[PDB]
Amino acid sequence: MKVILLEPLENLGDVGQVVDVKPGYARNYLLPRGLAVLATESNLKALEARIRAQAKRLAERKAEAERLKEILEN
RNA sequence: AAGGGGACCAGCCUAAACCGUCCGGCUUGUCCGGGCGGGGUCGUGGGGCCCUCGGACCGAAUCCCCAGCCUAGCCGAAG
Ligand SMILES: [Mg+2]
Ligand SMILES: [Mg+2]
Ligand SMILES: [Mg+2]
Ligand SMILES: [Mg+2]
Ligand SMILES: [Mg+2]
Ligand SMILES: [Mg+2]
Ligand SMILES: [Mg+2]
Ligand SMILES: [Mg+2]
Ligand SMILES: [Mg+2]
Ligand SMILES: [Mg+2]
Ligand SMILES: [Mg+2]
Ligand SMILES: [Mg+2]
Repeated sequence: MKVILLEPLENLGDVGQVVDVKPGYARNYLLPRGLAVLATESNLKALEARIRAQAKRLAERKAEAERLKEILEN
């Protein structure tokens, strides 16, 4: 069963990663303990859209910095 | 059971795509979710979106009025 990890998990996976676990593990351990969420379409969208926003918010620095770098060094 | 002969006769509304709006969630957005509104309803497949050409007749199973009918009655030939 596919779930999205809200935490890095020892020898399981990394935060934001989509891993495959047994239904029981997810429902009776991972989910209730806030350690993961079901890889449903609705938050696979949410997962992706946050990856996208972060990549955008990163690029805005590397671009804004580089613009600052243009001023300096000259 | 099909088919044939008859009785009756009538076909519609949604869900989803896409759009709008409100509400709240938090993990801040081009986000997810819940309302509601628009859109859409089909098998010669249909619908959405994007271009591109073209801008009155139908009509309820709802509502209103009316006739007609029911719930009392009345006239009615000639020893
Ligand atoms: Mg028959
Ligand atoms: Mg017949
Ligand atoms: Mg008859
Ligand atoms: Mg017919
Ligand atoms: Mg809000
Ligand atoms: Mg939703
Ligand atoms: Mg929405
Ligand atoms: Mg909505
Ligand atoms: Mg088509
Ligand atoms: Mg109707
Ligand atoms: Mg009499
Ligand atoms: Mg008499």
